[PDB]
Amino acid sequence: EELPLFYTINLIIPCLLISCLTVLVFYLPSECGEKITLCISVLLSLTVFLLLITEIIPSTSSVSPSIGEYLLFTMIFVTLSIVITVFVLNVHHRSPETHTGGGGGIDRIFLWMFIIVCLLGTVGLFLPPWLAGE
Repeated sequence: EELPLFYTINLIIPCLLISCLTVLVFYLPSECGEKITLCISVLLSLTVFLLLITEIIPSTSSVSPSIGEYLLFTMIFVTLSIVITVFVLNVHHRSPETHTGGGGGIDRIFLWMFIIVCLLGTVGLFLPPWLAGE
């Protein structure tokens, strides 16, 4: 009763700032400790925007919240991401197929994925008419 399309515009704005942010430090990591620095940064914002939503009270029902499904999906996604991204970069025991000539387009494709889920995920969640059935 007060969460129009705008709610998505205000949630998508930060979704990118926090997304690209993580990729930034991963692109040009000056210090080896910058990793943890970014992790804590996202937490502050995540907890900052979170409380805000609890102030407007978008849903005062018993259970089954509104954004509760979104904030959870993102937190869960970004979570497993930092886990795999850390391992994949921690060591490479196995490979997809290539062996020689590596380490060049992994950076460009890396950030390309984070943004690929941000848009795709958002759209797919909206469940448009063009992708509804026909």
